[PDB]
Amino acid sequence: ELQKLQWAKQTTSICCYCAVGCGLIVHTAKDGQGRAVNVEGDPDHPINEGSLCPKGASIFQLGENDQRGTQPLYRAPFSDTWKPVTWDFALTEIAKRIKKTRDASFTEKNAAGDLVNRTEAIASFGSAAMDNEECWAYGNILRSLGLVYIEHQARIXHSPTVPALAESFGRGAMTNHWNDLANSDCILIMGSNAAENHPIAFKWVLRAKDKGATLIHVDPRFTRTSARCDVYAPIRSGADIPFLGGLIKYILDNKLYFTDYVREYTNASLIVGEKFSFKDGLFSGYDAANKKYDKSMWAFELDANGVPKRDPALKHPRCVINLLKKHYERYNLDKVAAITGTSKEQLQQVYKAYAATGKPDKAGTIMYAMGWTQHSVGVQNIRAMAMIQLLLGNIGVAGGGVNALRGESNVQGSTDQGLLAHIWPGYNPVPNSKAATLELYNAATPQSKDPMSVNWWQNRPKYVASYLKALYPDEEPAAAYDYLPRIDAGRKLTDYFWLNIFEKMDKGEFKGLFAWGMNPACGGANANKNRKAMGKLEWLVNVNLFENETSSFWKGPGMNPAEIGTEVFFLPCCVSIEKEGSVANSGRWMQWRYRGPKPYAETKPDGDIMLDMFKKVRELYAKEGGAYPAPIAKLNIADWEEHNEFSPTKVAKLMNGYFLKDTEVGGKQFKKGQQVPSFAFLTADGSTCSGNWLHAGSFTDAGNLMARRDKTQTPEQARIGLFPNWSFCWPVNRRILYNRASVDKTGKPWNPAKAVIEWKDGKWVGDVVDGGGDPGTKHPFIMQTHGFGALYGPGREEGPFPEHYEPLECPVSKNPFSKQLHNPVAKAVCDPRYPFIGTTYRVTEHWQTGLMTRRCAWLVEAEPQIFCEISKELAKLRGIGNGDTVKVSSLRGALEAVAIVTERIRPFKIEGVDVHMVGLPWHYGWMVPKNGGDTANLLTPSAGDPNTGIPETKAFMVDVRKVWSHP
Amino acid sequence: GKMFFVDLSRCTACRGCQIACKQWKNLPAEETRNTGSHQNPPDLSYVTLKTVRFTEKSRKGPGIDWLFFPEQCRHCVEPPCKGQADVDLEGAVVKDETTGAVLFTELTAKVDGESVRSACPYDIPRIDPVTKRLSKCDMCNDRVQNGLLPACVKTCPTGTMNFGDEQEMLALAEKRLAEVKKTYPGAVLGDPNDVRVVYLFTRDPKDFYEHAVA
Ligand SMILES: Nc1nc2c(c(=O)[nH]1)N[C@H]1C(S)=C(S)[C@@H](COP(=O)(O)OP(=O)(O)OC[C@H]3O[C@@H](n4cnc5c(=O)[nH]c(N)nc54)[C@H](O)[C@@H]3O)O[C@H]1N2
Ligand SMILES: Nc1nc2c(c(=O)[nH]1)N[C@H]1C(S)=C(S)[C@@H](COP(=O)(O)OP(=O)(O)OC[C@H]3O[C@@H](n4cnc5c(=O)[nH]c(N)nc54)[C@H](O)[C@@H]3O)O[C@H]1N2
Ligand code: SF4
Ligand code: SF4
Ligand code: SF4
Ligand code: SF4
Ligand SMILES: [S]
Ligand SMILES: [W+6]
Repeated sequence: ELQKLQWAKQTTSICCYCAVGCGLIVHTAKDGQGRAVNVEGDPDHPINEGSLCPKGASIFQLGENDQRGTQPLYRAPFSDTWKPVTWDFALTEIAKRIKKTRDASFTEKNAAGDLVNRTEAIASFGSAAMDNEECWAYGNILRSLGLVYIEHQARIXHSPTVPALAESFGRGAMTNHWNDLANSDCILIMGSNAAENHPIAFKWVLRAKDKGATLIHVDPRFTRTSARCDVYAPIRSGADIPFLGGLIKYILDNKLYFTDYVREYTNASLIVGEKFSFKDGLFSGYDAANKKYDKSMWAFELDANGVPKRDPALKHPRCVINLLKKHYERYNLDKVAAITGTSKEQLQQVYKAYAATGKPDKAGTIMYAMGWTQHSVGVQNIRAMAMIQLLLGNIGVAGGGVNALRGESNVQGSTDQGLLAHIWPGYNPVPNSKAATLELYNAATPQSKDPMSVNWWQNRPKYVASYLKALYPDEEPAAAYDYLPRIDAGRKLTDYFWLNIFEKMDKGEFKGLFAWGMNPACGGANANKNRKAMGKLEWLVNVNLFENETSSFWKGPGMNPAEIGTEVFFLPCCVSIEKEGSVANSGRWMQWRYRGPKPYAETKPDGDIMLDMFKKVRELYAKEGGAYPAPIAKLNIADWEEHNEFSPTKVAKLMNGYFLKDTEVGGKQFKKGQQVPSFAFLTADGSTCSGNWLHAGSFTDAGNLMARRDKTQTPEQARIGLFPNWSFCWPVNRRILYNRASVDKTGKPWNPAKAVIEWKDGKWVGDVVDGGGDPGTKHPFIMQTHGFGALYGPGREEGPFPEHYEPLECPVSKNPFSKQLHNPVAKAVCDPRYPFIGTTYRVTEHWQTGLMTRRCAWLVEAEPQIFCEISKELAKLRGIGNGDTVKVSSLRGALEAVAIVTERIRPFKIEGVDVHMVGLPWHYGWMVPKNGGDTANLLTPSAGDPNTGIPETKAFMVDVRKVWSHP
Repeated sequence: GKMFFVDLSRCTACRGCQIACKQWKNLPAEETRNTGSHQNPPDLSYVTLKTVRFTEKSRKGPGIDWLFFPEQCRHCVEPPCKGQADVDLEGAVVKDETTGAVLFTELTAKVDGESVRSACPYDIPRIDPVTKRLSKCDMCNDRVQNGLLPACVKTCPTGTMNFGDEQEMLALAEKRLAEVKKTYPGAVLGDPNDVRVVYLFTRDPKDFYEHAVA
């Protein structure tokens, strides 16, 4: 017997850090009644098989940590000290702050006199770190309170590129999953440092290489990933579109595209209208005065039924694929090599290796995470990857996909639950002012006349109805619809997002901010400006594990508590291993985890905090009345609780959904109270509730499918690692999205050795088929209006084909592909005192702003201080030695760091000038540890991308100078 | 006996192994500074039995040869640390005859610590200044005898860390050396007949660390 574990209860959990979703085993003393005594990997988990990176591996030290919050703290206006206070006080005083601000700022109708039923004087940030049930509850609390300014993590790294995947494939999600990487024949890692940022991914990447795969890293820097790839190709910052356009030209010129796949399953055959043209860097329909396109100029030619016309022969000159060939002929190897700084020889090596996966018996995957995609053409960068994958037949297949790697453990879930301004849960849009009835709301959903187009979003009215019946089960949906707030139809959508929230705060336009599981004082670009702006709040509720740069901005560097009127409530929540719930990983695996030890001290699960905070607002409205009470008073919170506590199990069953009465649906009888077995059996007429249509199937009458720990696989499942009985993935346990594209029109796999699905004996065998229907009777992209993988994507603001427009403003003057230098539908100062391209990135050992990992002594041990990575060339130029202290400055601020001089950074050759990149981690903050240094976001601009509404954290101009020592 | 096969051609320097060793033994963190390197702690100590060493070598063409060395006691088949300590006191250094683990006891406080380190061809032994006890990797011998992999082996995502019976692990090391030489022609095993921690180096072991091999 091991003494350490002898009398400890073993429970399972899921890592609280990155979206790999590694399994943990937790040992809790006194058979569960004590503290954690051990946390390590779960040997039985199919993704990590017991392995953990230093973050997962140090969760014992995060949990059992004497620096954690113990109870609510209170900071009174102008006060220079915290005041320890009760939960009853804190949640009573906050309930009063909410109601006061709401009553004082509720608008029942906008200037145009349209029903909006909203507050604009409260914002909320967070959080991808919360459980799926807590995310869903939290959003519904904020909306019942009438908030519209509801944002989180996803906006920063994911929202800028998600449209690329929705336009191309019909969904925004990672197409495949982590185990599936082992089936790839060629892995292109581009805008990802996965060995550092998704480390257990490399179990599966290196297993692909074991079976013959070529691993390719395309990155401005040589990283821990690069060290373990066959091919490291340097690219200068922002040259990705040229790189990918060259590969498109290469695939097309050499006929390396998979014709039968392209002809049947992409929109290659669709006839684009005569009004479509491209000249001089501009598509047709350009309004030069307003810098925006009339996208109707890009419309397909339609047949008598309104269905886009097709030439299956692919000969018609206005076939998408012939227009694609014409568009990419400019992207020759010499121009691409010159602008990327990649050698022509290395371009041909990579192009040849990757385009070889066009053959049906080979699969290629692209892995990207954030990289540099936050800028206005990031979405076109990902569009190009999606197009390359559709040409090579790599969508829907094992070892294929666009593996858009999620960041936070539950950023997939937190997006799924609608913690962004523009979406309800299930990706049903937040209504605008003109959507004055539920009928009008539902009319906006596009229809198809093509009988082979599943066009599944036509089912939306069932999901909206069932979601209203989950919040308000005694109300008719049409009445419930009026309870939820609306954004102004007239207003630019990005006015409701992350960056405008900061801009408004700094104009004094918010009374209240929830900083719920986020560290905006460190995570937001231009920290000096945001730390000042937080002063202009009246009150701030910060819910986190530790005291931090956000909770305590008022006593941060250069601050004077006396002068700062913001009332701060710090509410300590419990770590992942101290609560029950689910997190949805990057592959959409919704994974149930259990409490090990009880919450530390008086800490609480987010669920209890938010439910108690709301219950107090409710009763405080029931006894004083005030602005529009109906939403608050009628919100169904009964279903969220058991034993006077937030119930993960009951919230998860509501999110799945149940029959509110006896219903016949899809030719089947269902009894009242029964769980909805699948979104296929939801109704629009009030027979069903469901908090989230994507969750219908996750928690059935068979039980909690998220909680399944079953490694049972058929030979064909096991061959590609589907693990269909291990937890559950939306939608309805389809592990590989778009898998109908993996078979021919008879239902036979293109690649039998790596079959995903196969038509045997009148059924689909393997994965769950992504769309019902006999072989050859449906288009394979069932969430697309038209049903095809879009090579030509006319919904995109910048055009239907990716085109190089220079993201790097300051050092670049020439676009070799057109006369259009910058994005024509999107001003940096480029002050010559700041000649260097600053960038920020992660290291394996730290998490996000470091709020969590700067409290972990083993992670501080490995990576104790902010550093500055620079080339030997920039070192030599600035007289900087390895280990020297340096000052990094921008127009926005300045900080000190330890110089790391390394050949892992080389100069970029731009128009015959060496341009120098400077690298910093954004993991450091003034609060901890001693001598750790401060946020790299002191240096970054807020300015923000006109399109994505996200500032620049990957290419911002700095200077670096040696800070002098005593001789 | 038991044996580690450590395939350094698979190592992503994630340092899961370095954290996992401290978590299992509840070892304290050192006070560390950044002095121009990701490496930290910079060395083995009484409270650090494993640290991942980082070395950068130039190569022609883009990138570098980045060399990662997760350093630990080699659990020598004929350990000289024992021979030296046995001069001053038997039972200070012992050998588990089941696993082959070389184990320091509390009686290391009663022998000449500096001599025991000097006798280590790999320069592994470390001395507590207060107690004068010696510490090092102990093979997680308690875990091993209770069916579990050592902490650093279980935690390792890449397949760098491998552990089992010496015959299986030597056969694995030989088979893997043949495959790894295809992409890394200078690949060698470290002292494979003398030690229970058998590293596969992608080039000259000394490039990884001065004491990589005896
Ligand atoms: N260890 C660890 N892992 C994490 C996190 C963490 O803090 N620490 N955070 C998580 C979160 S929330 C997210 S969203 C993800 C982000 O994951 P990643 O996107 O992998 O994160 P970064 O290291 O910021 O950037 C990835 C790489 O992009 C490269 N890059 C920079 N500019 C360009 C460019 O123009 N082109 C190309 N092709 N590459 C470029 C950088 O050199 C870097 O190596 O990581 C997640 N995982
Ligand atoms: N310069 C620069 N800035 C960046 C980035 C970059 O690459 N460079 N990355 C951007 C990206 S991709 C992202 S996602 C953001 C992240 O920015 P933030 O979300 O502000 O980062 P953190 O707060 O450090 O990490 C998430 C938080 O979750 C908290 N948490 C953990 N468990 C729980 C729990 O159970 N409940 C609650 N309520 N909280 C919990 C942690 O303590 C931590 O504070 O930063 C962005 N900012
Ligand atoms: S941080 Fe990511 S890779 Fe590391 S243990 Fe956690 S989930 Fe796994
Ligand atoms: S855990 Fe494995 S991959 Fe990570 S540093 Fe240690 S040996 Fe290398
Ligand atoms: S075998 Fe055990 S004691 Fe030795 S380095 Fe690994 S974790 Fe540490
Ligand atoms: S490596 Fe050194 S300390 Fe470890 S057994 Fe060999 S001689 Fe003893
Ligand atoms: S994220
Ligand atoms: W992120």
